[PDB]
Amino acid sequence: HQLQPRRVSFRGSPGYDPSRPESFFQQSFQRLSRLGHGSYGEVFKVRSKEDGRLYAVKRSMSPFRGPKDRARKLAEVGSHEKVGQHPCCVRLEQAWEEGGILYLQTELCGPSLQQHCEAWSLPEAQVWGYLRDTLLALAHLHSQGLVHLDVKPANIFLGPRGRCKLGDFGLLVELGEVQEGDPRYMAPELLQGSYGTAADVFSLGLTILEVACNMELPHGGEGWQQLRQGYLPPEFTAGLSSELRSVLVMMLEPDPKLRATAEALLALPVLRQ
Ligand SMILES: Cc1ccc(O)c(C)c1-c1cc(-c2ccnc(N3CCCNCC3)c2)cc(C(N)=O)c1N
Repeated sequence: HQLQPRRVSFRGSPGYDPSRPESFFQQSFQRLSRLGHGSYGEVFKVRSKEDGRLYAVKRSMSPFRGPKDRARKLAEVGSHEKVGQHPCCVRLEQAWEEGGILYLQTELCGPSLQQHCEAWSLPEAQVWGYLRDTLLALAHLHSQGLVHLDVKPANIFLGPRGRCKLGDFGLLVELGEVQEGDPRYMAPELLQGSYGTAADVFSLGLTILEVACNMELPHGGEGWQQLRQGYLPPEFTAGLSSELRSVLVMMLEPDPKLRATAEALLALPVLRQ
């Protein structure tokens, strides 16, 4: 026998019938396509039986191994709930656990910035839009006392008319346990375990640099150090406007005390509206 699905929430069932053997995920949703799969889980585009609308659902790959594994996995939901509703953040609809598997249902977004780049050099007008939207997301996170420690192209998802939304909030920390971010985008102070609101501003700077120049960033070694000195190596700046370069260098200041804040960046004339 299997226990009924349980809602996961740190706040504290339309169409679903517990009498039938099918899971909540199978009874309550039509699976339309798989959007991703890896060690983090599988993500499906679905339509909801409850409201007829499209959503995305992420489910973990294997049943909880013990109480601590469960607690760590469920903690993603708590962090995502702290983000709540914001037009530049992936919105959580509901989360539940069944059969030792964790499910997060969110709004349905488009391809990641990584995918968008891979199937496109991006026009800079688009890049300015992604920078602005993700800056609005960071301003929101910081207001909630949250820092995203894995801002990267794969974690930003496109939306309507040039919009994008930041996601993957299992990598959020509060001002908690956290996994390792991608070294390519990591703020230099994190090497010493130091973090703050400045860290994801730096990561967003390299994120936008990478998508704007369409070149792989170094994961270590001299090249990694030379992106963390307060200048942009010419290797990465071919075709970048003077205006974009200047904003990126503000974001890439190695000293987190000196680095521009999200709000200061959003207040720049170039990032109006
Ligand atoms: C369902 C879900 C729950 C919580 C949450 O924070 C998010 C972002 C989602 C969510 C995830 C995905 C998706 C597609 C392919 N790969 C990934 N990853 C994992 C993140 C790290 N990068 C490695 C690849 C993620 C697509 C959408 C989407 N297109 O709607 C979506 N909503």
